Amino acid sequence: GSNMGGGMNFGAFSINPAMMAAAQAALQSSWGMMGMLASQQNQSG
Amino acid sequence: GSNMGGGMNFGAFSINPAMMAAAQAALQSSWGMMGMLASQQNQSG
Amino acid sequence: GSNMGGGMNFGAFSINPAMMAAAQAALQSSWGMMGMLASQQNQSG
Amino acid sequence: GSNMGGGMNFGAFSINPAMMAAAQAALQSSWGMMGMLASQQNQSG
Amino acid sequence: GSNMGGGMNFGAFSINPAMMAAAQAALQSSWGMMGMLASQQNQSG
Amino acid sequence: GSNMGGGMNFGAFSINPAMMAAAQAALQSSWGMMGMLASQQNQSG
Amino acid sequence: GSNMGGGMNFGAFSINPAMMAAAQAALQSSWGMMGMLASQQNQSG
Amino acid sequence: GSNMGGGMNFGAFSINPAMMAAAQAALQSSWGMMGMLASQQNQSG
Amino acid sequence: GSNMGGGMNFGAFSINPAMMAAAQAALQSSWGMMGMLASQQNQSG
Amino acid sequence: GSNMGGGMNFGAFSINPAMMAAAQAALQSSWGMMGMLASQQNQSG
Amino acid sequence: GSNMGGGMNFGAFSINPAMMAAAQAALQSSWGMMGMLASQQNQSG
Amino acid sequence: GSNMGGGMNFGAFSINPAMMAAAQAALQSSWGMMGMLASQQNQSG
Amino acid sequence: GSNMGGGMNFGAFSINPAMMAAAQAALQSSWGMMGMLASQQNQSG
Amino acid sequence: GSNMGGGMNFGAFSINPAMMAAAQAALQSSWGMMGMLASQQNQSG
Amino acid sequence: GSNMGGGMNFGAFSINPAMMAAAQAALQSSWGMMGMLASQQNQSG
Amino acid sequence: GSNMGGGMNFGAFSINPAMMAAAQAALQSSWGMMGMLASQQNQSG
Amino acid sequence: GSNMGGGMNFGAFSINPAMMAAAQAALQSSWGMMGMLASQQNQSG
Amino acid sequence: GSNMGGGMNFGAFSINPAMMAAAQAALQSSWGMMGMLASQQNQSG
Repeated sequence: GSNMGGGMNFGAFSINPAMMAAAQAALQSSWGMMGMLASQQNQSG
Repeated sequence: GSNMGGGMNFGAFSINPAMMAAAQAALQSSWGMMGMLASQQNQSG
Repeated sequence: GSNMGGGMNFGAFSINPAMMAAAQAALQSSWGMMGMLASQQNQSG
Repeated sequence: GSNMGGGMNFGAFSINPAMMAAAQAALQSSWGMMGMLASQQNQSG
Repeated sequence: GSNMGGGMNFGAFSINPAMMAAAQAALQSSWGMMGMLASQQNQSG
Repeated sequence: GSNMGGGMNFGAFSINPAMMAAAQAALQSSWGMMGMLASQQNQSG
Repeated sequence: GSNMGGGMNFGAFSINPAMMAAAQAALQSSWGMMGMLASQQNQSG
Repeated sequence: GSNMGGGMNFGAFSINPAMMAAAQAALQSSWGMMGMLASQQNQSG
Repeated sequence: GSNMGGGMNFGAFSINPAMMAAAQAALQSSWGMMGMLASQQNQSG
Repeated sequence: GSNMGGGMNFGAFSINPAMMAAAQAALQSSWGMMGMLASQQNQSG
Repeated sequence: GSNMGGGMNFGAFSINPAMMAAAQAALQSSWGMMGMLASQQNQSG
Repeated sequence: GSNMGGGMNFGAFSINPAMMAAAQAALQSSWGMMGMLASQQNQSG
Repeated sequence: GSNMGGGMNFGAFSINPAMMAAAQAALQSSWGMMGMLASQQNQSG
Repeated sequence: GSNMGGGMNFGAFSINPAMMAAAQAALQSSWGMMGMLASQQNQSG
Repeated sequence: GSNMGGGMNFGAFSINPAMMAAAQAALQSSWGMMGMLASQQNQSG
Repeated sequence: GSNMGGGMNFGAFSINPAMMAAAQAALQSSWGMMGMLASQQNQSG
Repeated sequence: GSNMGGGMNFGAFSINPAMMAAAQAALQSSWGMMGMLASQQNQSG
Repeated sequence: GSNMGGGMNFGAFSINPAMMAAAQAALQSSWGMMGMLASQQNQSG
C-alpha cells in the first residue's frame, strides 16, 4: 500500500510529451495535475 | 491499496501530448486535472 | 482498492492531445477535469 | 473498488482531442468535467 | 508500503519529454504535478 | 517501507528528457513535481 | 456592537459534533455556514 | 466594539468536536464557516 | 475595540478537539473558519 | 484597542487539542482559521 | 494598543496540544492560523 | 503600545505542547501561526 | 482590433468614484464588472 | 492589435478614485473588474 | 501588437487615486483588476 | 511587438497615487492588477 | 520586440506615488501588479 | 530585442516616490511588481 502527501501548485506547468508506441503489448497514458494508473500486462511466451 | 493526498492547482497547465499507437494490444488515454485508469492486458502466446 | 484526495483547479487547463490507434485491440479515451476508466483487454494467442 | 475525492473547477478547460481508430476491436470516448467508462474487450485467438 | 511527504510548487515547471517505445512489451506514461503508476509486466520465455 | 520528507519548490524547473526504448521488455515514465512508480518486470529464460 | 467581515467558502466542510448536556441550566446549538445566538442565562443562588 | 476582517476558504475543513457538559450552568455551541455567540451567565452565590 | 486583518485559507484544516466540562459555571464552543464569542460569567461568592 | 495584520494560509493545519476542564468557573473554546473571544470571569470570594 | 504585522504561512502546521485545567478559576483556548482572546479574571479573597 | 514586524513562514511547524494547570487562578492558551492574548488576573489576599 | 482574456471575480469590489466634469466637450462613464465604451470627440478650432 | 491574458481575482478590491475634469476637451471613465475604452479626441487649432 | 501573460490576484488591492485634470485636452481613467484604453489625442497648433 | 510573462499576486497591494495634471495636452490613468494603455499625443507647433 | 519573464509576488507592496504634471505635453500613469503603456508624444517646434 | 529573466518576490516592497514634472515635454509613470513602458518623444527645434 503506497502513501503520498498532498501538494498545491499555483505555477504554470507546460508539459509537451509526444508519443508513438508499437510493440507486441503497448499502453500510452498522459495526464496533468493528478492521476493513478495500475497496468499489469502479462504476455506468456 | 494506493493512498494519495489532495492538491489544488490555480496555475495554467498546458499539456500538448500527441499519440499514435499500433501494437498487437494498444490502449491510449489522455486526461487533465484528475483521473484513475486500471488497464490489465494479458495476451497469451 | 485505490484511494485519491480531492483537488480544486481555478486555472486554465489547455490539453491538445491528438490520437490515431490501429492495433489488434485498440481503445482511446480523452477527458478533462475528472474521470475513471477500467479497461481489461485479454487477447488469447 | 476505486475511491476518488471531489473537485471544483472554475477555470476554462479547452480540450482539443482529435481521433481516428481502426483495429480488430476499437472503442473511442471523449468527455468534459466528469465521466466513468468500464470497457472490457476480450478477443479470443 | 512506501511513504512520501507533501510538497507545494509555485514555480513554472516546463517538461518536454518526447517518446517512441517499440519492444516485445512496452508501456509509456507522462504526467505533471502528481501521479502514481504500478505496472508489473511478466513475460515468460 | 521507504520514508521521504516533504519539500516545497518555488523555482522554475525545466526538464527536457527525450527517450526511445526498444528491448524485449521496455517501460518509459516521465513526471514533474511528484510521482511514485513501482514496476517489477520478471522475464523467464 | 460586534463587527464581522463577509466570507465565501467553496470547500467541503464536514463537522461531526456529538453532544450530551445535563446541568442545572443547559443550552445546545449546532449550525453550518452562518448563525447568530445570544443566550444570557442568569441563575440566582 | 470588536472589528474583524473578511476571509474566503476554498479548502476542506474537517472539524470533529465531541462534547459532554454537566455543571451548575452549562452552554454548548458548535458551528462551521461563520457564527457570532454572546452568552453572559451570572450565577449569584 | 479590537481590530483584526482579513485572511484567506485554501488549505485543508483538520481540527479534532474533544471536550468534557463540569464546573460550577461551564461554557463550551467549537468553530471552523470564522467566529466571535463574548462570554462574561460573574459568579458571586 | 488591539491591532493585527491580515494573513493567508494555503497550508494544511492539523490541530488535535483534547480538553477536560472542571473548576469553580470553567470556559472552553476551540477554533480554526480565525476567531475573537472576550471572556471576563469575576468570582468574588 | 498593541500593533502586529501581517504574515502568510503556506507550510503544514501540526499542533497537538492536549489540556486538563481544574482551578478555582479556569479558562482553556486552542486555535489555528489567527485569533484574539482578552480574558481578565479577578477573584477577590 | 507594542510594535511587531510581519513574517511569512513556508516551513512545516510541528508544535506538541501538552498542558495540565490546577491553581487558585489558571488560564491555558495554545495557538499556531498568529494570535494576541491579553489576560490580567488580580487575586486579592 | 484589441484582444482581452476572460476573468472571474468572487471578491467584494467597492468602487466609490465621484465626478464633476465641465469642459467645452465632456463625457462621464462609470461601470462595474464589465463594459466597452468607444467615444471619439473631434472639436474643430 | 493588443493581446492580454485572462485573470481571476477572489480578493476585495477597494478603489476610491474621485475626479473633477474641466478642459477644452474632457473625458472621465471609472470601472471595476473589466473594461475596454477607445477614446480618440482630435482638437484642431 | 502587444502581448501580455495572464495573472490571478487573491489579495486585497486598495487603490486610492484622486484626480483633477484641466488642460487644452484632458482625459481621466481609473480601473481595478483589468482594462485596455487606447487614447490618441492630436491637437494641431 | 512587446512580450510579457504571467504573474500571480496573493499579497495586499495598497497604491495611493493622487494626481493633478494641467498642460496644453494632459492624460491621467490609474489602475490595479492589470492594464494596457496606448496613448500617442502629437501636438504640432 | 521586448521579452520579459513571469513573476509571482505574495508580499505586501505599498506604493505611495503622488504626482502633479504641468508641461506643453503631459502624461501621468500609475499602476500596481502589471501594466503595459506605449506613449509616443511628438511636439513639432 | 531585450531579454529578461523571471523573478518571484515574497518580501514587502514599500516604494514612496513623489513627483512634479513641468517641461516643454513631460511624462510621469509609477508602477509596482511588473510593467513595460516605451515612450519616444521627439521635439523638433
